[PDB]
Amino acid sequence: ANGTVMSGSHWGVFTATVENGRATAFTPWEKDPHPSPMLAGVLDSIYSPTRIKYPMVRREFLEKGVNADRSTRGNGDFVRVSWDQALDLVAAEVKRVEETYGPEGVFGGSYGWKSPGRLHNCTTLLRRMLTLAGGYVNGAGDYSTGAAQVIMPHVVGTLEVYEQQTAWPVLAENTEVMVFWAADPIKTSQIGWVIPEHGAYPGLEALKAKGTKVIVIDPVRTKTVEFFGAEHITPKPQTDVAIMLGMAHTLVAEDLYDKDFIANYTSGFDKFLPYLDGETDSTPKTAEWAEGISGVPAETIKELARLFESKRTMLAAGWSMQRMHHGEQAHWMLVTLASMLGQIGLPGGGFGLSYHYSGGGTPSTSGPALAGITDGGGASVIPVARVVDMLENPGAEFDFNGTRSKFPDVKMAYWVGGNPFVHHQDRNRMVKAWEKLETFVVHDFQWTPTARHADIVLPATTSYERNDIETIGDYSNTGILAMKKIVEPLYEARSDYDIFAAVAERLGKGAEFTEGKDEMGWIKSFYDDAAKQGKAAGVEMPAFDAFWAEGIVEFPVTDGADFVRYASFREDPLLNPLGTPTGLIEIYSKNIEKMGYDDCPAHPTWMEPLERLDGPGAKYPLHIAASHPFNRLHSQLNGTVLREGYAVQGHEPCLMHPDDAAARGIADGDVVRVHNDRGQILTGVKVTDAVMKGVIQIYEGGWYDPSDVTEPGTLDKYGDVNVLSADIGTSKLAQGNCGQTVLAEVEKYTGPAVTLTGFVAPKAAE
Ligand SMILES: NC1=NC(=O)C2=N[C@H]3C(S)=C(S)[C@@H](COP(=O)(O)OP(=O)(O)OC[C@H]4O[C@@H](n5cnc6c(=O)[nH]c(N)nc65)[C@H](O)[C@@H]4O)O[C@H]3NC2=N1
Ligand SMILES: NC1=NC(=O)C2=N[C@H]3C(S)=C(S)[C@@H](COP(=O)(O)OP(=O)(O)OC[C@H]4O[C@@H](n5cnc6c(=O)[nH]c(N)nc65)[C@H](O)[C@@H]4O)O[C@H]3NC2=N1
Repeated sequence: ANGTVMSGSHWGVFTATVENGRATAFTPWEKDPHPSPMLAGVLDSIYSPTRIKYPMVRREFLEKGVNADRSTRGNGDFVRVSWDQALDLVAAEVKRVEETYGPEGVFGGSYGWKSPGRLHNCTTLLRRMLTLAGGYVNGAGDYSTGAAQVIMPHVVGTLEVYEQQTAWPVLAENTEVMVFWAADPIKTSQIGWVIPEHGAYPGLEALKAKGTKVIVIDPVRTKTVEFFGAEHITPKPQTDVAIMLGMAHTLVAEDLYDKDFIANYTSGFDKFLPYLDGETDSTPKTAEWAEGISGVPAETIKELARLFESKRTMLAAGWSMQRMHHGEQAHWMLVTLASMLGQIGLPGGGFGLSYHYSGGGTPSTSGPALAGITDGGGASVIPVARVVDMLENPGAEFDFNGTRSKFPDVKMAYWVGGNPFVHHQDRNRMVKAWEKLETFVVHDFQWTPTARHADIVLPATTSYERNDIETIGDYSNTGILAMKKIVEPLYEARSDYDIFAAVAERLGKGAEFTEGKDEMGWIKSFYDDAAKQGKAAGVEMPAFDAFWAEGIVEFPVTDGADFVRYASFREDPLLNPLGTPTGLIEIYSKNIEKMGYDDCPAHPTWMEPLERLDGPGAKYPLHIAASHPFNRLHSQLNGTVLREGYAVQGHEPCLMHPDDAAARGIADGDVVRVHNDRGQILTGVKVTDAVMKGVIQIYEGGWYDPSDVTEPGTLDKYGDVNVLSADIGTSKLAQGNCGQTVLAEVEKYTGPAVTLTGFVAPKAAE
């Protein structure tokens, strides 16, 4: 092959140059307003040294099965086998666990970002196969908004976090003050769950062009601060709820708040006020009290409050601040403050929880929705971040949103499209708990830490080696794209669909899994359903072969540019109620009161977390801002040429303030040891005043590279920040992860020299 083909990914729509059957360049779509620089690593990931070539079986597992020594998982001692031998083995283990232990013995949650595509959806295909096998245990919720997605339904009656926002053009005309609270939209808008349209960049440009006042509340001076030249407030991490309380107190004491919005559209403020004023605990939540906890000057807190009440203000909040202990309080308190300001439902005012993710706010079109392949459908479901608790405590009870259940006794886990050996918290705890599993099977196209720890590893293909169909724009529904095959499958890789169809055949359910269709048969069935709906809806669409030839169909915008969140509620609350018990915004919740949880009271409350910067009696001195990477999508693309632009002496970078480096005798470029009571990792330092003093930045997603897998607490040589995090729930209400509640110490490294081993394939898979 020679020529150009159009396809897409989590980073955008692109055109590939193909020279003699090798892809040589990926060029952005000409209609993409702001392409991501990561595209070059996407191309590289097809061919890099960590591409998985053949099916492999861990030697100890091949030789002894259930009696293998499970403490050597991760050491790289693999044996190459034929596909027929691998598929027979996988089918035999699925059958054995289902027959001996039941559906409760198989964990199939398989959390992960995978790749877009309606047919080649590896995690849905995994559940489709396991359902035909007898069943499995599944996961509930996600690692992004684990706390916020449970508390919003109790407060505003809807999910809220993954719903369309007041449109960007409406903000440009009406907003006077734009606040980015714990959000860095310049960094996080580069990717989409489905294909991204990068709709936030023109939206942010328009705010800057109109001269709107922008305020950023974040411990790091990010690209969003720089882009706008914004006013920047730097709180100590995990203290945002205290600042919010101090603002609320100020509005009450100066008699500025909207008493009519409070009286007519909310419920429970009378129960919250005594707490705010200090009647219940002798502690008035003043701006001065708030300064003592957060470090932000009391006069600044009062001035911000006054400004927000007197101008049309939009509170745009990100999700880092609820990915922490007691994380439910942050967005519950933000909605309470927004109710006191009284602008919810007005054009350009109120709050928004998705302006930093997947285009939220880009005007929606009138096109039809596209559907894909389905899954065919102790506890049968657990909160996703309780996976290690589950393995350590089979049969024990756990609390979750008002209900009590028991953990299932799992013996096998099957993971595709995810990297738990990078994404889950407390790596050393996790490594020890994984010994409880008899069998661990993984599919991926790259040799991640998760692939290196499996018993059986099967090489998948990338999206660039097959055909598929997907929507452009999670919220905008801009159009539908043909994700055309670019190169033939490499080495001995197969799509997840083909792997699962062959396992299903072996369990005698081959026809139920494929439904008699092939790749193009399935894709046309999804496209005809969307074209039929479109017709009902008056939206014209071509026939499938003609759509495939063009490669894309775009839809028209009708009234999408005028959408204003909460306008009909504001217009008449009795006629357009919220989904809560009272029909109003619940500041005090009687349902949460009845649950009786000590770590989630019935109104927003300041509570001390497990550990925080400058907390009374804190052991470690620095907070780690363990946030999302600028030049990776989580762990994706770490094993590519992009690593060279950011690694420091080959390690993952650590940003540190000049005063904190000087006290430790550390210089820019030094290799350092970052440690606490849970673990120890190596990173390379970059000295900068971009991080506030007392905070260090190490992004999540680095590929864990242990020195010796049989040594408890072994040093990670590359820089996986989850070796340092604690694995606990946000509270009994949501049970979300706390991946950003982390303190540690840093010292110059003085041990033996080290050789990095995570970016080349295991010797036997070469
Ligand atoms: N380039 C890129 N890479 C990705 O991996 C990526 N992941 C996607 C995913 S799945 C999601 S879930 C979203 C995540 O979007 P999310 O809002 O959770 O992003 P983070 O990078 O964890 O945090 C954003 C900001 O919060 C600041 N921050 C941290 N702690 C605090 C605090 O206590 N208080 C305050 N006020 N600020 C704090 C950080 O410094 C950071 O600038 O991004 C998505 N987009 C992504 N883009
Ligand atoms: N400390 C900390 N702070 C955080 O802010 C934080 N963020 C959390 C969040 S919000 C999330 S969403 C998780 C992300 O954790 P997640 O496991 O989703 O991360 P990825 O690096 O996207 O792993 C995706 C894997 O799927 C593989 N893959 C892609 N396409 C295919 C395919 O078609 N077939 C197969 N078989 N494999 C494929 C990729 O190669 C990659 O290895 O991290 C969480 N972890 C976090 N920890």
